[PDB]
Amino acid sequence: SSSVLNMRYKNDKYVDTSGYDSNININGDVYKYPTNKNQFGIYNDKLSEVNISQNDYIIYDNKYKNFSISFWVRIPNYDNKIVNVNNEYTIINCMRDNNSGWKVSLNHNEIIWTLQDNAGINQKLAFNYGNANGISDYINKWIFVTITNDRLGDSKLYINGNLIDQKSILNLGNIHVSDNILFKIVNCSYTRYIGIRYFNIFDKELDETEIQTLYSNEPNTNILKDFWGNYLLYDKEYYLLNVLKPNNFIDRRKDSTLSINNIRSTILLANRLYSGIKVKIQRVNNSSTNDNLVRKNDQVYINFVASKTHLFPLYADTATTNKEKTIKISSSGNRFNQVVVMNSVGNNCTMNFKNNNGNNIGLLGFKADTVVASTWYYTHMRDHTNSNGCFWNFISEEHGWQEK
Amino acid sequence: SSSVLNMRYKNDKYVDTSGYDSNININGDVYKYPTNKNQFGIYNDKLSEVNISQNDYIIYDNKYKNFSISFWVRIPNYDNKIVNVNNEYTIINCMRDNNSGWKVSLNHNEIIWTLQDNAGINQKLAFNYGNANGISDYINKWIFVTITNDRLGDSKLYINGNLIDQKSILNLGNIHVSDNILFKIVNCSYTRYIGIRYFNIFDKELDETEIQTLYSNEPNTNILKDFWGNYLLYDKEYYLLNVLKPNNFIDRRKDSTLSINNIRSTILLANRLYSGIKVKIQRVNNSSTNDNLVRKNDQVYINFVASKTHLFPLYADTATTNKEKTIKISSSGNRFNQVVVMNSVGNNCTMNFKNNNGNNIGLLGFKADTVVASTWYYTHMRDHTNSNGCFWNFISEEHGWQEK
Ligand SMILES: CC(=O)N[C@H]1[C@H](O[C@@H]2[C@H](O)[C@@H](O)[C@H](O[C@H]3[C@H](O)[C@@H](O)[C@H](O)O[C@@H]3CO)O[C@@H]2CO)O[C@H](CO)[C@H](O)[C@@H]1O[C@@H]1O[C@H](CO)[C@H](O)[C@H](O[C@]2(C(=O)O)C[C@H](O)[C@@H](NC(C)=O)[C@H]([C@H](O)[C@H](O)CO)O2)[C@H]1O
Repeated sequence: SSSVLNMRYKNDKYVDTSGYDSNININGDVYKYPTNKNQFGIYNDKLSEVNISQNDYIIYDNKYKNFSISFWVRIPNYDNKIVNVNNEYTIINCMRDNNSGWKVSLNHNEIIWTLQDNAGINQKLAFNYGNANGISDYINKWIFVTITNDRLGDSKLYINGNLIDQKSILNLGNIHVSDNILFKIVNCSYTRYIGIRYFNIFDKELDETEIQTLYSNEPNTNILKDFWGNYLLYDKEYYLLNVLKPNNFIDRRKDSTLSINNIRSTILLANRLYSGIKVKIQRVNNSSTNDNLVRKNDQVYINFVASKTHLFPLYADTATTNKEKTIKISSSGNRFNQVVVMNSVGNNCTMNFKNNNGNNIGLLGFKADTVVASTWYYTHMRDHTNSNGCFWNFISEEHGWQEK
Repeated sequence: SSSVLNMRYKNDKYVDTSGYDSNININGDVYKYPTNKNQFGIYNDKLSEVNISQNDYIIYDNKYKNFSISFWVRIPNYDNKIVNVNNEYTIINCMRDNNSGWKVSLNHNEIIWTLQDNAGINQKLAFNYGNANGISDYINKWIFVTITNDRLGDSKLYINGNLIDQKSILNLGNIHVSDNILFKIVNCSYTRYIGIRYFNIFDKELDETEIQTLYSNEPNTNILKDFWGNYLLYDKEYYLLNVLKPNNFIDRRKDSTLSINNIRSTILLANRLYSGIKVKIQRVNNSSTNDNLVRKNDQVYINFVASKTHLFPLYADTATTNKEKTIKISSSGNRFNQVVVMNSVGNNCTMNFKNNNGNNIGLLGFKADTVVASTWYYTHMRDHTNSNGCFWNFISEEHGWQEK
């Protein structure tokens, strides 16, 4: 375990599942993601806060004891102009009237951790991810934050399992944190919201191996992710990003094939995300028990989004003596006796075209300028890297990311 | 073998070893590193140039043929004041009077690649490493740069084998590079020098695999590296950095043990490097090569520098029940029948204390606030990370990095 606080959703509210049974209360309007109620949004244009009343005996008051904090945060930039201001605002507050304890704050494209003792001596850690230069891994995406505190060593800041910033806290004396942890946007100039999920406190300094274990497990790997790090959904319009060609987008040709030799236009240095064809994912075998979540090894149809309500199947043209099979839009609504098997490697999604007789056509990818299904990828994967042409992200249009 | 230009040192000059017999001319005062002549230094306070007259065959003049550039660069910041100006200056120029071709340029903590066609259309790739926040892997260090160009897709900038920037060059037409590659610091507003080594042009778009191979193999993998990325040397004074404890330095206690609970002071956010004890390395038995280069599996003595005259052996105190053996300074010059076996994982150095009888005492490391030899590390290594207590860098005091 090591966890002395596990914030999780149960029975239309948030509860502590660590065993220390800390009390969690919602005040005002707190958004719950319908598809993952572990995820909550907080606003600053209303009353909107989560207050954890910590178990009296977990409340950190010490000079020597090690502790760690982990959570995921989602920071929308909207138009990217509203956020472009040098001002620091608190999102998670665990500091007493003494100003002893810790807090998580934000700035323009920045996450900040502050730890301060009873004497007003502090240490601050920062991650500055900056503006989207091509494709951003951070803006409007779930970001896994982990702060580990060694009282005889340094405080270390991790982002998505990677060590970013570490500074000595050997100078820090007795730290007494607030009885309350307040999830609220305080002193933000503009109106916005922030996403929080899987907030944890641990009674030790986590090592890299334990941090990477939390990073992969907490999201639930069995369910595929969209671009933003949310659960991939059936019956939902998505743009396509090829992870090996982040500057390219998919367009329809007149012969009903798909081109990938289209360059994304830039807003400053940021690639446009809402470019090229939109697709919807559909279950092969429907039911009532079935939710809208896309899981590993689910058999689906990839539907091209046409003029309006109209949806045409994507299929691999197998009538060729060349190994790569051209992807075509079926005008007739014929599936050509094919299914697509969904799978993933982290946030990268794969689409394996198979005939209904169970034979492999190949993974969705590209050959020169054309989108194809190819078996080449099975034996030519590049390990522990996003530079594989069979890796795709699904981008849903959202108010959090504006290209208006 | 896709190399069409390979700049290496032979017979008191630089020559093309690719076999395409391009000419390399040294004009004026160009510094050659005595320990690695393949590395050269370029000044802007006087005449300092390397000029490659490319063989007419290798001169790039095409709109479809893929190509890659690779080289290491070393950029000192001195006392981090004179370099703090927004001023883009050229270091490598392959631009025709047409302003067609490519060039490498620098700004404050920045490396820039520019590619331009005959019609003035250009694309720029940038790497901004910024100021030292604790420890910098970039400032006054050998940085491996790799640019690959797909005329049907992206130009890609790699730093130390990692993809940093990629942008479409698909809209670029005929590119005609100049006949000459000029290594010279041009339009830098301040006086400085720049290190270069292992310049290559390739006649294809290298993949991540080939870039990773050049990164590890170009500098001799059998020779250990100092903090800057130069070869580690015998009979040379070094400060110590523990890689797991970058904010800490090693001092001597009055009892002759070594403390690691000493915190580096900062200039802005940059840790001091010239703190704590000085060590020198000495061969147990002299080398047949006639070198001062520290190699993998070399048996050495590590000597504490009390003063320039007075050197004292480091030994592991084996007169204890503890598994970890406290490192001590031998006042009497007694080495207690021990040697140190040097090895490396990339730029990380390991020091294995052993008895002359062949028994292992343990890798140099720490247990809480005390430097130790410990066999624990043998069976408790974390793979694919610098987060190991038995990983060390050796910092030589140099004018390129000032802390004054
Ligand atoms: C946790 C620890 O002390 N590990 C020792 C190891 O201890 C053994 C068991 O693992 C202990 O549980 C047990 O505890 C008993 C006490 O000894 C006893 O007094 C008490 O009465 O009862 C306890 C419960 O029974 O003791 C046994 C003894 O065998 O013993 C080994 C030797 O075999 C090591 O000493 C080990 O400590 C590690 O020592 C190495 C050097 O040998 C090194 O100093 C380690 O320190 C680092 C590291 O390099 O990995 C330093 C890092 O900063 C630190 N943190 C991070 C984030 O990396 C890591 C830790 O691994 C991390 O804090 C937790 O994963 O340690 C040092 O840990």
